[PDB]
Amino acid sequence: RKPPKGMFLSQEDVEAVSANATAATTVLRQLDMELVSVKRQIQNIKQTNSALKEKLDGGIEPYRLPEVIQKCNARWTTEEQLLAVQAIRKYGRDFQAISDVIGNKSVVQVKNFFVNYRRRFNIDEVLQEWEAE
Amino acid sequence: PSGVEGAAFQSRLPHDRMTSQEAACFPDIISGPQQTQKVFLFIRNRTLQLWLDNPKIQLTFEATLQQLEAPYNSDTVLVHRVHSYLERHGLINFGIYKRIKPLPTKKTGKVIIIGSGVSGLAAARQLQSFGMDVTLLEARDRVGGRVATFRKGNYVADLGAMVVTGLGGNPMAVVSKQVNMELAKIKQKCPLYEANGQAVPKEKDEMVEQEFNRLLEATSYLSHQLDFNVLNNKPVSLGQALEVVIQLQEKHVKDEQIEHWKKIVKTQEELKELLNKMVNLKEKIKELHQQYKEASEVKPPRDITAEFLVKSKHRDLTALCKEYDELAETQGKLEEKLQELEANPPSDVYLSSRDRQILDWHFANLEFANATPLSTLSLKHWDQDDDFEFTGSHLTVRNGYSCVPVALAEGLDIKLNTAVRQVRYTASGCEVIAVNTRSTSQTFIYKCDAVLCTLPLGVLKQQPPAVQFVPPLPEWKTSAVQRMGFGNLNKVVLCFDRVFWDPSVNLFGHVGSTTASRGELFLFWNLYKAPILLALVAGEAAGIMENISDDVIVGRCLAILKGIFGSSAVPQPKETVVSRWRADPWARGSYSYVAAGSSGNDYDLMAQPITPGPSIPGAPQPIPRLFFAGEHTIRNYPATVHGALLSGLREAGRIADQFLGAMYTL
Ligand SMILES: Cc1cc2nc3c(=O)[nH]c(=O)nc-3n(C[C@H](O)[C@H](O)[C@H](O)COP(=O)(O)OP(=O)(O)OC[C@H]3O[C@@H](n4cnc5c(N)ncnc54)[C@H](O)[C@@H]3O)c2cc1C
Ligand SMILES: [Cl-]
Ligand SMILES: [Cl-]
Ligand SMILES: [N+]
Repeated sequence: RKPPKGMFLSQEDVEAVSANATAATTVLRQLDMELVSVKRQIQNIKQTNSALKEKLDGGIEPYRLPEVIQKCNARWTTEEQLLAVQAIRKYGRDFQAISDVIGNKSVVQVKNFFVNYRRRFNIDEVLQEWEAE
Repeated sequence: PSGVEGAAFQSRLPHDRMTSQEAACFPDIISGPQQTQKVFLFIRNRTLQLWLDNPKIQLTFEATLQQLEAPYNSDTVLVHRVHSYLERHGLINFGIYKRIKPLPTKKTGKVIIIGSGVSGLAAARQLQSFGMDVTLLEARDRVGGRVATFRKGNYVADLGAMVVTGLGGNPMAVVSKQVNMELAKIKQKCPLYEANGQAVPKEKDEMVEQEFNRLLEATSYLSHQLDFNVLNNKPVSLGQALEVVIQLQEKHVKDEQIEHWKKIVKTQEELKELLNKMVNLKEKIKELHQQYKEASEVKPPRDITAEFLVKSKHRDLTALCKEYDELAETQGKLEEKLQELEANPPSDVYLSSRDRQILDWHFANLEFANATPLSTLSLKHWDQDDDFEFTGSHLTVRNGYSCVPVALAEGLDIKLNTAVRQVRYTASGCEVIAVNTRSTSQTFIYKCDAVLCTLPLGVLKQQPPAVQFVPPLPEWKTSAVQRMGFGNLNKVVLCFDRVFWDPSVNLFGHVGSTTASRGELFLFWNLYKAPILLALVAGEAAGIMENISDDVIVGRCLAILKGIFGSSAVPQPKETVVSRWRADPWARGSYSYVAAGSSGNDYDLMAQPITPGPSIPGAPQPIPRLFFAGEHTIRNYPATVHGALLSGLREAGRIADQFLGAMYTL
């Protein structure tokens, strides 16, 4: 029912190798060529990747900023409100970003702000304005 | 297998079942109740046991009946029938044994046997035993035919048959108890030495042999599952199949190499895309930092938009730096996934040049076994007789195989140096025309009731013919003759005055440089009492070497040996003999093989007797007159000594049945 383990023999392949007197030689050469074709394709990409790596030399170390570690506060100071309003204008409903920007207000506190100051800060007008971009 | 069951097995019979031949002679029994069949089988097995227990004396009906116990010894006709049946078919009382009942003084019928090889000799002994007048015509100046032994001083070496392939079920086992045969086991260890003279490590040897077996198994799959048995209206040969299988394995090695390097590019490409993202992201980060730095220049106190700008740019910068760290994490994964693939390549080749040479040694070995190049063997039937192999270890005849035919010749009427030229067979008898090989003009005429032809297949193929049949043989027979293969293999006997080789090693191989020459002196045998080495020439090399002088052949042998054991160790041989079976006009080859386009059915056709037409218009259908025996006429055991012996036993029984009548069939 089966070839020995590791031995490969398909109806399709036998036909190909026995189609003519030199069918086998043709099959094997066309494969030798596909191989060279793939190897040069490898060296090519290797060469390109090597150049791209050379551009990332140094990584992003000189561009990193210290972290602004500050505890989360309950009350909203005028400064914070104004930061929020602008944050909403730039980010929209990305509460994480808005929280990060304000620095001392958690995600929930920000979500709440959206409801509590909805009328006073024309949050509806601001959101529709973020949508225009 | 022991007891009465052992006897059946030793006679190549199923112990619990009646054969087709037995059905024909005992139709009453095989068509009757199971119980009676069991009685018959026991009588048959037991009769065989008595004979096998002591093959040195004639087993008579009286002797048989006396040694049987109740209730079997009560049906005397059934016992007598079984006995005559076995005797007639050569299953008992064959070979050389002391005769109890003397031979009938006046004989019945005349039979001429062409050839005195084992098949001819075995048939003659039988016919003589049955009471017929028998004469053998032999072309050579000796008996034995393809069983030929070289004898000079103490040197003894077989140029023909040499191996007894297991005693389990082999009729030669009986012969070996009757004749002074000195059987010696053949140790199977066989080191191989490459052309450079250095030995092949255990590891290679085993790996290559396993592959060789795997490739044979593969051709069998190609035959029974893909039905690859006809290519361009031509029957496929074993050779062709192997070439296809090997090419497919080479293809697979390249298919795997391709898929391996394609996984590298795919990954290598994913890396490119990731690096591109990283480079663009680094630009954005570079830019944002600059903007953040500029925003930080507007020093406080500053309005809330200025503060927003600083805080906003800060957040955007951190977010992007987080994206970069994630991509850098992915870069390390892809980079290592590449060092992994680069380190795990698939195989470079299916078989190296060295591996191929060692593999060719195995093919040469198969070419030797079948006495023919692999490109001539039928893919479908080359191994049609594998299921009939005997059990036990292979042996060699230490005192020379010729001891068998020489012994079988005792008491027979043999005309040596008598070459048959023409065989005439008619409705009332035959006439054989032969000449004296020492002076061809001298002619002999032999008239007889029947002719048993044991001419080798090689001779039967001779064109134009060496022996003319009048009337010509029919097409069904001649076509079988044309279709069957008739191989060749040769031996080079090297007689030395000392032992420079390993005495505990029975055989060793020489691995050729090219496929073309794989069979050239590929194997050496160390086998007799004297210091002798026997070299084999197989496959395509057999035919070609026949055109090379002994000196050049021997020179090559010595060169090989010097390369293995050292230049100073190998002396000049004291005596050398080189066989040339193809050129031998009385053989024209070594033995038959199942050629591509042939099948086991051709062996049956070779076996069918010929019946001449009537001499007189309207006269009844004659008796068969021309019979055939020989190695090429026995489907289950062709190309062997036991096969030839069995073929003779068969024809003797058929001839005797035809001309003496059968009293056991009623
Ligand atoms: C080199 C070699 C190695 C072998 N190895 C083995 C082996 O290891 N083990 C094994 O079991 N078998 C082996 N065989 C096969 C074995 O030798 C034969 O199968 C068997 O001996 C042949 O028996 P035969 O009676 O059919 O033919 P033969 O022995 O050939 O008998 C035919 C006879 O007819 C004679 N003859 C030919 N033409 C004429 C004519 N015109 N007129 C009168 N007579 C004629 C011949 O001289 C010959 O004597 C080997 C054969 C050879 C050649
Ligand atoms: Cl010879
Ligand atoms: Cl010879
Ligand atoms: N071997």
